[PDB]
Amino acid sequence: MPMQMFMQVYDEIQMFLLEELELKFDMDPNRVRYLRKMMDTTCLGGKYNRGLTVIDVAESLLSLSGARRKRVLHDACVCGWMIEFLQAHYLVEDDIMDNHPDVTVQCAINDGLLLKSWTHMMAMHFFADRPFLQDLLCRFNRVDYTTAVGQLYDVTSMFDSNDFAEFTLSNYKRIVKYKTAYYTYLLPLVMGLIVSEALPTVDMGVTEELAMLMGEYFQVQDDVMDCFTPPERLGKVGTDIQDAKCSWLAVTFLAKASSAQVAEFKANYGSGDSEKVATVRRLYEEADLQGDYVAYEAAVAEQVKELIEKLRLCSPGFAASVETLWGKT
Amino acid sequence: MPMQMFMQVYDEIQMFLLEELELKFDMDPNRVRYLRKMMDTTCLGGKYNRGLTVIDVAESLLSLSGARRKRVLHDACVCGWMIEFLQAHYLVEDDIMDNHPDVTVQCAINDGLLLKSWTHMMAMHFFADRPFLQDLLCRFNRVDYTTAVGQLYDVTSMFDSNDFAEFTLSNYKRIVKYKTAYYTYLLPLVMGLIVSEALPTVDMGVTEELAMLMGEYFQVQDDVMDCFTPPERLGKVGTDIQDAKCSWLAVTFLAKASSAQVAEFKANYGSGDSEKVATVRRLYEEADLQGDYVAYEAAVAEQVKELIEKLRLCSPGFAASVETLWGKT
Ligand SMILES: CSc1ncccc1C(=O)N(C)C
Ligand SMILES: CSc1ncccc1C(=O)N(C)C
Repeated sequence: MPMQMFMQVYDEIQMFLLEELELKFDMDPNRVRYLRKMMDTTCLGGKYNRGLTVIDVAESLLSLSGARRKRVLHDACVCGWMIEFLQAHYLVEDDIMDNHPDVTVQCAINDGLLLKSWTHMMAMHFFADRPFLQDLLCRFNRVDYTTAVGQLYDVTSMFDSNDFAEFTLSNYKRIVKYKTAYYTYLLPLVMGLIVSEALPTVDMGVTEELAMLMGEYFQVQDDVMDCFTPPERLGKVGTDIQDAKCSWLAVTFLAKASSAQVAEFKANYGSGDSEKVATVRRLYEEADLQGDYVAYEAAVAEQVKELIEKLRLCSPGFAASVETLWGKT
Repeated sequence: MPMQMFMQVYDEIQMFLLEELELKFDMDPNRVRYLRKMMDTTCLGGKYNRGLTVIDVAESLLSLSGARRKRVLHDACVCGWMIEFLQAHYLVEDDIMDNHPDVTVQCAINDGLLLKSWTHMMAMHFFADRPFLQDLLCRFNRVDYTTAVGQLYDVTSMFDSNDFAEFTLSNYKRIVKYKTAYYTYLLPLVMGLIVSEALPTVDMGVTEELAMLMGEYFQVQDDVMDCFTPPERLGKVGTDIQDAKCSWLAVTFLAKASSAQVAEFKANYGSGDSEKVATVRRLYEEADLQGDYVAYEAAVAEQVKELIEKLRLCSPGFAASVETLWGKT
């Protein structure tokens, strides 16, 4: 039912957007079909955890506060696709960064703009008569801004914006929080509260704290898998070492490395050479980082498992969806 | 006074945005100064015609409907900078299209996202208590969407989105209308009406028609200058022929060329070779396109000079600013 309903609303949203282009923006059929394929390629095929989380928050709140049921759930589905389209937008922007005018790059830039604009167009249409439309747009735009700021923190973590000084745990958490947690964990919860009209009924402090912690938990595991999970099992080629990323492994290693090891880490980090990357993996191994990884996640899990309880003391139904969200993590 | 006030509000807007980053987004000084320089580099130095047009529309309407004066004019200045920041955003995106992770491209993509997000942040702050905030955001987002659609029309005018068939005058006007006229001509007028509270008092049909015509007038001259005005006088190297652009010259030539000339045009268009570009300029000359250019602009000017009168029959003060805007064109 959840996934089936999410996909039906995708067809409805897509058909509105494409007909709007045909009927109001003078678009020719060849380009409409081109954009339908681009939308399908970039928005479909993931796990939809961000979008389905909006649905789950919405259904948990209509069970603990007929016609309002159907409207809120449909609104939850449109909000889920807003976040999924926003995610598709970030992925396209990421692909440009590592990919006679080159029309494929021109079309990639254009795709990224269209995907973001479509979040606005689908909200303005489907929520035109909702009282929360203005607050919805503002919180959505603020989270999107936050994500772009987090991307700046991430991309410049090894230089001086006109260098391992910013390789600290607090900066690592700043990157995770702004670059990932806000739009991936906080935003689905907030939107589920907005369409459920129950926004001012929750402790947003605990809610923000949980979203940040859950993003941190997921990103630490992601960082360790990027380095140790082999590509055919990870689903991609891990490249954090080559890319000099401010990863959990890097910042944890630098806190417990010896002076000559840090020299060896610094001499080998951020290189595509197979032996230097292997040297970094070797250093991580010797420092027992995969052992510290288990303890770190355990401590985070304890903070999460205990923070949902504060939340449920005044917002019981909200906590069950946050628990399901955390369970997926 | 107009330019002086526009620049003072720039400092106010910039200081709000940078302090917000420092105070609410955990940004370090090095990055704040980096973003201040980027903002200055990308947003300042133009002619500010889009932004000042908002101011001019606002002052013309408070003279023909003390405290409301100062508030509306300040709102007009924030709106002007919204459009100027949006323009800076499009220019950055354009530069990426024709410009080991490459951090300059990463930072260019990031700049483009920040510049767009800043239009939302400055609106949400300075208009937080305005009744028009929701309508303002929606019309702004719709024009931005329109511009991205026009960019798609422009970039794909020579191919089949998975070719001179789309080299027609009606498609040329579709490109100009969506890619330029809406955000450059229509949007400043609309925003000036919104902050002046006089939006539902104007004939939006005539207003849209004027904005489209004025964009067309300006783009036709731009197209002819791109081909014939030498670089040190044009301010850039004209490259429409090399880039196979659907320009006014191209579509006008194809309507009056002979079969063997179209073969010669088709064989030489869209090439960087100096002789093929010169062959295209030669063909344009022989067809007396610079003579037809004068007549075309004259006819457009007549439609403009006569459409402002319909506008002033019910919206007199609005027409004087539209006249000043047209005068700049
Ligand atoms: C638990 S996985 C998840 N849960 C909620 C939203 C998004 C995700 C996700 O797919 N990533 C990669 C974080
Ligand atoms: C008349 S020039 C102008 N007027 C109003 C808004 C923008 C402009 C402009 O600079 N271009 C390049 C169109």
